Parts: sequence; C-alpha cells; structure tokens
Amino acid sequence: LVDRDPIKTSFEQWAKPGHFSRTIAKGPDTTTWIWNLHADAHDFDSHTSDLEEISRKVFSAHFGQLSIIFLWLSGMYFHGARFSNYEAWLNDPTHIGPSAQVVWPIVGQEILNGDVGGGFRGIQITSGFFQIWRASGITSELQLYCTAIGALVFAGLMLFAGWFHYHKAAPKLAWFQDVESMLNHHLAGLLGLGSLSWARHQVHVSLPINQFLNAGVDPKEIPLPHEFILNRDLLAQLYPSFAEGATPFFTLNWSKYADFLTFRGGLDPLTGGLWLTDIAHHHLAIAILFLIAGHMYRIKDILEAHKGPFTGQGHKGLYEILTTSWHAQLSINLAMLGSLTIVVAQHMYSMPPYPYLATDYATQLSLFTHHMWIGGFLIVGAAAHAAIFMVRDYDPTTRYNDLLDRVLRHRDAIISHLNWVCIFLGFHSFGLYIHNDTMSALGRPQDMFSDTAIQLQPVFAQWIQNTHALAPGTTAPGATASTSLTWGGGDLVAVGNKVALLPIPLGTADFLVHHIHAFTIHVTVLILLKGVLFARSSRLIPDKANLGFRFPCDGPGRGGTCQVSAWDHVFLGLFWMYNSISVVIFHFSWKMQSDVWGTINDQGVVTHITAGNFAQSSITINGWLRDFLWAQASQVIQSYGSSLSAYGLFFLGAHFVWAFSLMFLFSGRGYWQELIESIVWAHNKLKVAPATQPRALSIVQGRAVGVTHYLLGGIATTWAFFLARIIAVG
Amino acid sequence: DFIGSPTNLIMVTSTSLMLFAGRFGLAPSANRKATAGLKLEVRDSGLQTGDPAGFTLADTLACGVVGHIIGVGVVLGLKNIGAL
Amino acid sequence: SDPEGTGGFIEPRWLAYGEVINGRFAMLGAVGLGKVGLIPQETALAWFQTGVIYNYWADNYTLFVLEMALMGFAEHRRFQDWAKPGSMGKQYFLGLEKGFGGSGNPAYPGGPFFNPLGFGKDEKKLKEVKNGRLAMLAILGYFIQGLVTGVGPYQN
Amino acid sequence: SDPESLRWNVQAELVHSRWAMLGAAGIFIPEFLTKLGILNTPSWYTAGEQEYFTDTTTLFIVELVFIGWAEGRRWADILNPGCVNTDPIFPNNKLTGTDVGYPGGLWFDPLGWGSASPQKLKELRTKEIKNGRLAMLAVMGAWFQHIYTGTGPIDNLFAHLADPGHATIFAAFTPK
Ligand code: CLA
Ligand code: CLA
Ligand SMILES: CC1=C(/C=C/C(C)=C/C=C/C(C)=C/C=C/C=C(C)/C=C/C=C(C)/C=C/C2=C(C)CCCC2(C)C)C(C)(C)CCC1
Ligand SMILES: CC1=C(/C=C/C(C)=C/C=C\C(C)=C\C=C\C=C(C)/C=C/C=C(C)/C=C/C2=C(C)CCCC2(C)C)C(C)(C)CCC1
Ligand SMILES: CCCCCCCCCCCCO[C@H]1O[C@H](CO)[C@@H](O[C@H]2O[C@H](CO)[C@@H](O)[C@H](O)[C@H]2O)[C@H](O)[C@H]1O
Ligand SMILES: CCCCCCCCCCCCO[C@H]1O[C@H](CO)[C@@H](O[C@H]2O[C@H](CO)[C@@H](O)[C@H](O)[C@H]2O)[C@H](O)[C@H]1O
Ligand SMILES: CC1=C(C/C=C(\C)CCC[C@H](C)CCC[C@@H](C)CCCC(C)C)C(=O)c2ccccc2C1=O
Repeated sequence: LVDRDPIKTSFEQWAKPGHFSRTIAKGPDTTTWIWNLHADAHDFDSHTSDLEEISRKVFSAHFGQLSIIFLWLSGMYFHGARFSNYEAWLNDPTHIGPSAQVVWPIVGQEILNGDVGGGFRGIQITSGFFQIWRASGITSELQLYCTAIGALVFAGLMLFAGWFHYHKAAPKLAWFQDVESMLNHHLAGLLGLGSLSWARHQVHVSLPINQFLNAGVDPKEIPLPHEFILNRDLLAQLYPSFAEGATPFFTLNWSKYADFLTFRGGLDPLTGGLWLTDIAHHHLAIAILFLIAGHMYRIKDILEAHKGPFTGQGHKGLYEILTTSWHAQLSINLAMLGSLTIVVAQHMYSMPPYPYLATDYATQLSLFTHHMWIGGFLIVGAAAHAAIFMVRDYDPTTRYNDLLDRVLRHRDAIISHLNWVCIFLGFHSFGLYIHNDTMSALGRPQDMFSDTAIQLQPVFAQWIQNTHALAPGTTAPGATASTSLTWGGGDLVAVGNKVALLPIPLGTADFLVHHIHAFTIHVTVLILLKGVLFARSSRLIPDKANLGFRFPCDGPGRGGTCQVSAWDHVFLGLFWMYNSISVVIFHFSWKMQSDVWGTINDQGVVTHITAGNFAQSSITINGWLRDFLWAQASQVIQSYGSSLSAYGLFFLGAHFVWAFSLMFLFSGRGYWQELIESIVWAHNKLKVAPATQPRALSIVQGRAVGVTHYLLGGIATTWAFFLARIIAVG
Repeated sequence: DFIGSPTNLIMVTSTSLMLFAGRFGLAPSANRKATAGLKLEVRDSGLQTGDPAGFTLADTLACGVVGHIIGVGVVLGLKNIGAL
Repeated sequence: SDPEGTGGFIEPRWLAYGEVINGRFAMLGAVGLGKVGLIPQETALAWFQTGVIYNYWADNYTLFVLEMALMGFAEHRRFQDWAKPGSMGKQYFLGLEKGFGGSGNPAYPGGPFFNPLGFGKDEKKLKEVKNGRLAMLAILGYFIQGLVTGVGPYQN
Repeated sequence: SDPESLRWNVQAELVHSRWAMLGAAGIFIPEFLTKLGILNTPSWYTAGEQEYFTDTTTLFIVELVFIGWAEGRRWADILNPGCVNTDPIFPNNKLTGTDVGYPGGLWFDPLGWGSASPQKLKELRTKEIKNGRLAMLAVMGAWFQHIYTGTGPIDNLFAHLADPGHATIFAAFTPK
C-alpha cells in the first residue's frame, strides 16, 4: 500500500480508496467507516505492529495541546485585557461583578449583556483571572496584551516543535526506552525551576505591588512598570537588604527581624486571600525539594528488592514493560493526575490562595465543581486505559508470573469483596434517608435520625477538626489560627460585604452524606475494577479476548452475554461517576450557603444565604428538593428577560439533550435499520439514495451516543442551575 | 568582611564539614542498611576510631569557645599572667 | 527545491565557532561606545539612576533595525553566490584591456597573500584564536550588571 | 520535502496575473505623470457643468457594460474549442484537447504552421517587464497603502492611539 512504496514517491497520496484493516474500506461504499476513524483514529492496533513510531507520534500530539492551551488564554488574557472590566474592578473590587466577554448586538442577542461593571454591559464571569490576576502588580490593559502575545509566541514555536518531530525525519527507540533520567530533570528543575522561578516574581514585584494595594489608590498612582531591580528602596519596606546576613547561614543577629516569609496561617482582612506572604516561602520550600529530589538516580534496583510472603515476586520486574507499555503508563497517571485534581477542589474552598475569593462565592465554586468533574472524568479513564493494557499492548506473554498474575489468581475474590461492601453501604447509606420520609411522613420525630432526635446530642465537636485548629500545642509554632479557617476553634472576623469563612461545624447531616459518598465512590470502582480485571478472559467467556476491549457483546447465548467487555464497564462506570461527582457538588453548595456563605452586619449577626435550613431537612431527601431543587432553581425558572438568561435559556435544551440520550441508550439497532430501509425505499422511488450504503449505528457507537449525551445533557443542566443562584443574591 | 568575613571563613565551616564528611559516609556503600551493630562481626566496646562526623560537630563547638568570650561579657582572660 | 539545511551531528558550532568570531569581535568594541542603552526616551530617565555623571548625547535612530534586515542580505548572498560558477564580474562591456583582478578570492593580506619576501624581523591552532574571545565575550556579559552596589568588593 | 503547488488550473493563474499587472500599468504612469502638477491648474466644469452630476454610480454601470462584454467574451475566447462532456484531457475541460476547436470549419486559425502562434521569435520584449511588472505593481501597490494610511487627521477612530508625533501623506519625497 503501495500507492507507491517506499523509494520513489515523494508524491503524496490523496486518493484511491482509503484505509483500514486489510479488506480495507471496501472499495464498495459504506457509512459506518465515516463513524469509524474519528473513533479509533488512534487505537494502535493498526498503523504498525511495531511500536516503532507511536511514541514518536504521541510527543507531537502533546505538543499540539500545549499550544492550543496557549492559543487559548492568549485568547483568555486578551479578552481579559481589552474588554477590560479588570482595570475598573481592581480599584473597585468587592463592588464590581466582573466580565471579560461581550456579544455584539445582533437579533435577540444582548438581553444577555447586563451591567456588570465599572460602568459597562457584560457577561459575568466565573473563572478568575481577575484573581490569578491580582498578582500582577504593574497593571494596565495593553500589557496583559503582551502576556497575551507572549502566549501566541509560545505556540507557533511550541507547535513547530511538533513539526520538529514526527513529520521531520525524527527519533528512535532508545530515547524513551532508555528512561533512565526522565523524572530526573522534570521534578528537579521546572517542577523545581517553576515554583522556584515563581518565587522569583512572587516577592520581587507581586508582594510589594499588593502590599500597598490592600489600601486603595488608582494603580500607578502605585507601580511603575520596570521599577523593580538593582534598585531597591522598596524592598526596604517589606524588609531589608539582608543588611548583614551572608547567604543565610548563621552568625546572624536579629534583635527585630526574620526575612519575608513569616508564615501566615489565617486570612487577610480587607483582602481575605490568606497571606501573600507565606506564598513565597511555601513555593521556595517546595522547589528545593524537586531541586533536591530530581537528583536520583540513573532502575529496577528499588522495585526489585523487597518481597514478602503474601507480597509479590512480581513486584520485581514489576515490569521490564513499564518502560514500554504506554497505555498503562497513561492509565496510571490519570488515576493520579485525576485524583490529584479534585484534592485541589477542597484545599481551595477551605483555604483560598487568591485575593478576593469566598466573598466572590460564584467565582470559586464553579471552580470547585469544574475542578471536581476532572478529578473524576480522568479517573474512570484511568481505568479504561488499564483495561486497554489488560487486554492488549505487548506482542507476547512475557510479563510473567507476578503480583499481577498474582492479583488475577484471586479475581473472583478481590471483587467478591467490594460487592457486599456496597450492599452494606446503600442499606446503611441511602435507605437510611428513606427511613426519615417513611417515618416523618408517618410523622413521629421521636425516632427519625434527625440531628436532634436519635442521640448523639448537640456536639459535633471533637474528632480531628478540633485538634486541627487548636494547632500549636505543637512542635507547631505558628500564626494565629489554623491552617484552614473553617476548622472549629477560632475567629468571627472574616470580611467586608460579607462572610467569607467560618467553622462549618457539621454533626449528623454531614455524617450521612459523607457516607452516601462512600457507597457512591465504592460501587463506582466495583464495575471498573471487576471491569479491568476480567479484561481478557472470564468464567462466561474464555475466548473473550479475541477482537476486543470494545466488542458490542459476545452473543445472545450463555443467557445474556451482552454487556461484559470493558469499554462497557467504562460505559456503566461513567454512568455512576456522573452521580459520584453530581451529588458531591449537590453537597457542597447546599452546605456552603446553608452555612458559611454569609453576611456580616452590624454586630456581626451572621445571615446565611439560608438560615441553616440544612439542620433537620437534608436528612429527608425530599428536603433535597423542598430545600434544594424546588427552592433554589426558582432563580433558574425566573431568569428570563435578564442578562444571565442564557442559563434559563440553556436549562431547557441540555435539560432536553439529556432527555434525548435515553433514545440512544434504551433502544435496539436492527430497529433503526428496519426503519432506515422504509426510508431507503421511499428514497429509491424518486431515485435519491443508494450510493454510500446508509447504515444504522454501530451497536457500541449507539452506546457512545448514549452516555456522552446523557452527560453533556444532565451536566450543563446544573452548570445552568448553578450560575443563576450565586450571580444574584449569594 | 565583618563578622561576615569571619563568615567567609565560616561558609568554609558549613561547606566543609558537610563535604569532608561526605566521602566517608559514601565510601564503602552497597552496605545499604546496616553496620557493626547487628549481624556477624562483632568486636565489642563501642570502639575508639574513625571520622566522618565524629570530629566536625565538634568544630562548630570549637569555633564557639574562642569566638565565645571575645564578643561576650567582656571576655576572659583570666590573667594570670595578665600577662604578668 | 523545497528547502535544505543539511545538519550533521555538529552542524552547530561549525557555526558556533562562527557565531563566535563575529560575536567575539563584538566582545569586540568591548575588545576595542558601549551602551544603547534602553527604551529611548531617556528622554528624562536612565536605569534607575544609570548615568548620572542617558546615553548618549546619543545619535542613533533604530533605523537599524531597518539596517539589520538590510545587511542581512549581504550575509546570505556571499554564501549562495559562490555556489558559484562564475560569470560573475562582467568587466568592461566593450573592450580591450582588462588587466585588473585585485587579486583574489580573498582570504587574507594578499588577495593572493603576497609581498612574500620579508622579515629579517620582527624577530625572536585557530580555535584558540576563538576560545579566548568568549573569554572576552561572556566577560562584559556580567560586567553590564557588574555590581554588588549595597556593599562592594568583599575581596578588598 | 516540500508542498506540491503546481496547481494546475495553473497556467491560467499566470495569465490572470498578467491581467492584474498590465492593468496595474495604467495606474502608475498616468497618475504620476500626474501633471508633475502641473504648470497649473485643473478644473472639471464641463460635463458635469451643472447636470446634477455625471456618474456617481451610473458611471459604474456603463463602465461595466462596456467591460462585461470584454472581460466576459473574454477568456470565453482566449481560446476554447471542442467544448463538451464526458472524459478528460485535463486542462481542466480539455475539450479543445485534440481538435483545436475545428477540423475544416473556417479560418478559426491564425497564421502559418497548423498553429495559433505569432511564433518563435520573442520572449523578448515582454516577459521581463510584463512579469517584472508582476513584481513592479505589487510593490508599488504596496506603496499605495503606505501612501495614505494614517489619514493625517481626519479620523483616529478608536484609539488606543498613541500617535502623534507627525502626519502622513503622499506628495512625494521622503523626509529622512
Ligand atoms: C546606528 C548604528 C551603529 C550601530 C550600533 C551599528 C551596528 C552594527 N553595524 Mg553598522 N553602520 C552604521 C551605524 C551603526 N552600526 C552606519 C552609520 C553605517 C554606514 C557606514 C553602518 C554601515 C554598516 C555596515 C556595512 C555593516 C554594519 C554592520 C553592523 C553590525 C556589525 C557588527 C560588528 O561589530 O562589525 C564590525 C566588527 C568586526 C569584528 C568586523 C571587523 C572588520 C573591520 C576591520 C572592517 C571595518 C574597519 C575598517 C578597517 C575602517 C576603515 C574605514 C572605512 C570604514 C572607510 C552591527 C550590529 C555590519 C553587519 O552587521 O552586516 C550584516 C555591516 O553590515 N554597519
Ligand atoms: C491522558 C489521556 C487521554 C488520552 C491521551 C487518550 C487516548 C486515547 N483514548 Mg482515551 N480516555 C481518556 C483520556 C485519554 N485518552 C479518559 C479520561 C477516558 C474516560 C472517558 C477515556 C475513555 C476512552 C475510551 C472508551 C476509549 C478511549 C480510546 C483512546 C484511544 C482513541 C482516541 C480517539 O480516537 O479519540 C476519540 C475522540 C473522538 C472520537 C471525538 C468525539 C468526542 C465526543 C464524545 C465529544 C465530547 C463531548 C463534548 C462536550 C462535545 C464538544 C462540544 C459540542 C457540543 C459542540 C487513544 C489512544 C479508545 C480506544 O479504542 O483505545 C485504542 C476507546 O474508545 N478512551
Ligand atoms: C541554562 C541557564 C539557565 C536556565 C534558564 C531557564 C530556561 C529557566 C527556566 C525557568 C523555568 C523552566 C520555569 C518553569 C516554570 C514552570 C511552571 C511554573 C509550570 C507551570 C504550569 C502551569 C501554570 C499550568 C497550570 C495548569 C494546571 C494546574 C494543570 C492544567 C491546567 C493549567 C495549565 C492551568 C539559568 C536560568 C540558570 C541561567 C543560566 C543559563
Ligand atoms: C429548525 C432547524 C434547526 C433546529 C434548531 C433547534 C430546534 C435546536 C436545538 C437545540 C436544543 C433544543 C438543545 C441543544 C443544546 C446544545 C448544547 C447544550 C450544545 C453544547 C454545549 C456546550 C458548549 C457545553 C459546554 C459545557 C462544558 C464546558 C462541559 C459541561 C458543561 C457545559 C454543558 C456548560 C436548525 C436551525 C438547528 C437547523 C435548521 C432546521
Ligand atoms: C448562628 C447561631 C449562633 C451559634 C454560635 C454562637 C456562639 C458565638 C457567638 C456569636 C458568633 C458570631 O461572632 C461574632 O460575635 C459578635 C456578634 O455578637 C461580633 O462582635 C464584634 O462586634 C463588635 C465591634 O467591636 C464587638 O462586640 C466585638 O469586639 C467584635 O468581635 C463579631 O462580628 C463576631 O466576632
Ligand atoms: C529570419 C527572418 C524572420 C522570418 C521572416 C522573413 C520572411 C521569411 C518567411 C517567413 C515569414 C512568415 O510568413 C510566411 O512563411 C512562409 C515561409 O516558409 C511563407 O512561404 C512558404 O509557406 C509555406 C510554409 O509556411 C511553404 O511550404 C511554401 O512553399 C512557401 O510559400 C508563407 O507564404 C508565409 O506564411
Ligand atoms: C435513534 C437510534 C439510532 C438511529 C440514529 C441515527 C441513524 C443517527 C445518525 C444520523 C446522522 C448523524 C445524520 C447524518 C446526515 C447528515 C450529516 C447529512 C447531511 C449533512 C448536513 C449539511 C445536514 C441508532 O442507529 C441506534 C443504534 C444503536 C442503539 C441505539 C440507537 C438509537 O437509539
């Protein structure tokens, strides 16, 4: 193939009918293949038997993405500069209600665009630059318009390095399949030399240029643009030219100092970010590690070492492969990358890291739910791709007899447990709520489960939270309050419209959501675990790995023989996770507003967006539409004719798209065939169809168009439901 | 220069122990874990002899006593010869 | 043909020892004037105190760059042109005597080196004629920022 | 390893290019002879004397009729005979292809030797300036933007601004 091989055509092939699997697209026409090929455009069974390139392709695809983010966000940073909102907001923050983005007025459009601002019509934003942003001190719109093109610079170039691979004559095996350094480098000087470098441009420049912003001015009444070198008088305030120390060390005297740092603990008052000053120290104290750390090392060495009696021989040469699986060294990653994103989602809302967040409610919960769906959308993946390992990747058997070969040894076992785990949960983890209804609708509270009724009695108080703030008995020194303000001990005092941050004390009715999470996190994983484990051969099929991780279903026999596979375990596992996350979101905002998100008022009488309705009334799972869905959402179905309106006006579509999924999810296949011909007939009479044999959806494509829609349906529904109950009161 | 020059002599002190210490601590490696303390090959006591770090913690102390009086509590003496 | 830049293992530093000669006599004007410098208003102001006793009376006009691009042309022409085979110098459109070459394709003191006979006197490998002029180059490099300022020469 | 352009409408692209550039010819000499304004000076009255104007747009329709016919009829025959259907010589229709367009009809034909040609003799005159004119025009048309933009006055429009020091024009010269 042979248009024409090797040596002797530069001449490209566009044309003669084109390619895949060897009874290649037929010649003779079909539809499905147009759906094939976007799908499974890369799988890597095909293109070559021999890994050869592909690692030589996946470096390039990676380059494309890095550019693209860059194309992105130049865009963003643009938008952010020259449709400003920002200059205006910053003198002005805690008045402003901020936009980057504006429509043009054509047809309806422009209901949308409603006064945001330092006096301009806007669409209000809830990702915050304007808060990443506070940091730049120097300011002004045309720069961000430099940071912007600085973006388009990185891109074109960090996108001609992708020419400067695959397409260019390009690289070979050793380079990846000798690993020996790679984390050495990465973590040492970038992980390090960023955070390090970030330190250097995180007190140099930023600290001072918001050290005396947290007062007001009209900027540049404060900051010259370069201003900040050989110079510096200004460091003098924010501290000394080290005055006489030497390269740290000690024969140093302070009668009154210790270098910038000086740790913060708690939140700024009048910018309650948390101190802009533990922010240098912490990043500095990072990098070092990485700076020292990325200095291992070259490998099996450590992995081949420790063994135990249960413990695994396999552990050793736990994978010559690992260097060349790929699909496995992506699956591992996603679990981490993914599980290391939604750990953001907490440390964020219970410890803001940007100036003006919390007061800014809606511009950091959007966040805590966007970052939340990735620390989930990337985890089910982190299973799929292991399934993609577990079936195929190595030519041959020679992994042999380990730790894995071990885990599999039991397998109707690791998943034998985990199962009961879930029905123990569920019964202790949902029908728990249903008690309440059945008995509060029967009505006898004496015996509910209410935080008042079934006795723990009125304290949450001591577990960890109370040991955590309360923190300095300790080898701990530091800082007037907490690591996180929310923890029980301490403080009234945070912020200027509004409440930002307060204990959150829980009790029960934090107790049992916290448990539904368990059962939801667990039966999610059951299906993926048992899915990826039983990947290749099963008690129902042995001849099971033979085409596929995909195949539709083996065949009507054995009783059912349908779902099986593991595309589909990574099809019914998404289906859950959509809840896993979809109900964790439902948790946070009902809390964070029922308690916390606030207002301060004279003598500080806190006024929670809802006076804690949560109390006795989440425990009832109707209260979850009495107090939630039917209570809030009244802002979604009132939202017409306004400015945000695009939410209420989405909330019907996408609350439609979902209720279109079921058609794709719930239906046969030779059905829409049987139909597609009646069609095809009427077509031929007028002479208008045959060519490119119109065909119904590819059993599993149909499932691909379930799910995917069920999610972008059922999801943006709340993306709307949300942005519509924090914009406007809250 | 300054106490800071005494400090130049002193970068030499931290830099020093650590590095001068360094080779011994690596020099027969592939020990991994462990020692004279544990399995096969006793001789008893503790010992007296051999270096890397027995001798330099001592040095931060040396620097200390001489340095010591000079700044201090205006600093002995005590003489005795005075000196005679 | 759609374009060629043959590289073998060290293409670079064939130049490099080259970027270095040019670069090197630019250590240069250091070797043997020295500050644009910056962003040009003075009109009032030097880095941060620069100057004092803005740079310079300063003629200069940035037209360079318009110069950098323009001489760029020469650089890349000498290099193709000699790809070569030479018409090149037309000489006198008519007629007769054209003694004069002037000698050479140059390199060095006689277009053909020339005047071969010489000294009784003055009487008593060519990456070295490179190596030492980075050891003249990277040197002003730090000498731009060559200060400790708050203090000064500890040495001294 | 390099694109393949060659592109194949193409040879046409080059004759399109002649139109653009020879036409580009009218501009330069005449405007610029410009009257080297001028001895002095230039008045229109005359037709347009007071007739409620002359052209506006109507001038454009006449301009086009006169042309439509020409640009139109045209390429329609720079050449092209045979003119139908099924299978390829490739020009892209190619119909003229084998048959010139006619065996025996007429003198479609011009000149000696069963051919179109004026014949061998001359690239000469007109490949170098007329194509050199491909070049010329482009830079001198590139010169036109240079010559107006910056609109001295009237209109900034939408400023992030940040000029003046001084105006732009053509009379000629350059200052500096
Ligand atoms: C405004 C600016 C000023 C500045 C900052 C520069 C800067 C520069 N010019 Mg330049 N130039 C200027 C004014 C300036 N020029 C003016 C007013 C003229 C008109 C004459 C030129 C004409 C000019 C030419 C023709 C070239 C430059 C080149 C250069 C670059 C060469 C780098 C170098 O060190 O070569 C010199 C350093 C060396 C180590 C080379 C040594 C060769 C010497 C011995 C020959 C000249 C000395 C000679 C013996 C003196 C005899 C007198 C003779 C001039 C009549 C450099 C960036 C060159 C370039 O960069 O092209 C790609 C070259 O193109 N300039
Ligand atoms: C870091 C990892 C990342 C990478 C590099 C890959 C790479 C790969 N995955 Mg994969 N995957 C990932 C994360 C990743 N995945 C995650 C997180 C999941 C869990 C959801 C999966 C679940 C998954 C499955 C089930 C499969 C793969 C497969 C593959 C392979 C096929 C790629 C392809 O053809 O594109 C596929 C992309 C398309 C066909 C584009 C369609 C996208 C639609 C669904 C739009 C999404 C909705 C969005 C809102 C629409 C845009 C807006 C619109 C309304 C305007 C490839 C090697 C496939 C394989 O067979 O292995 C060889 C197999 O299908 N992946
Ligand atoms: C040789 C040399 C050198 C070097 C230099 C350089 C070149 C450097 C650097 C620096 C660096 C190299 C830095 C880096 C940094 C990095 C960073 C800082 C990272 C980042 C990133 C980001 C920011 C991202 C984010 C995110 C996330 C979170 C995930 C996803 C999403 C997003 C993307 C947003 C030095 C200096 C010594 C000097 C001398 C010479
Ligand atoms: C008549 C007609 C028509 C029709 C129309 C209609 C009727 C429509 C509709 C529609 C509907 C009724 C619905 C839809 C919806 C859609 C959507 C919806 C899309 C998209 C999306 C997006 C862009 C998203 C994003 C996101 C993210 C980022 C992730 C998650 C979240 C969210 C979702 C937010 C047309 C004109 C067309 C054509 C012609 C004919
Ligand atoms: C919501 C249900 C109540 C259950 C928890 C109640 C226990 C703690 C008491 C009230 C908690 C609110 O804490 C709040 O106390 C006071 C309200 O009376 C306010 O008191 C604040 O106002 C005044 C201004 O100088 C002074 O009395 C205080 O020095 C100052 O802290 C504060 O804004 C806040 O620190
Ligand atoms: C080198 C000088 C440039 C050439 C021009 C000078 C005149 C020489 C004749 C060429 C002029 C072109 O026009 C002329 O070409 C022919 C020369 O073969 C003429 O004369 C010839 O025509 C036929 C070829 O075309 C021959 O078979 C005939 O025997 C003869 O009549 C034609 O009647 C006329 O069409
Ligand atoms: C409804 C449904 C169908 C029928 C769905 C079909 C046929 C969707 C395919 C329709 C395509 C996308 C229309 C494409 C036509 C246009 C793209 C062509 C014109 C181009 C434009 C300019 C409009 C299935 O095939 C199916 C298969 C398996 C399980 C469930 C189901 C299922 O539920």
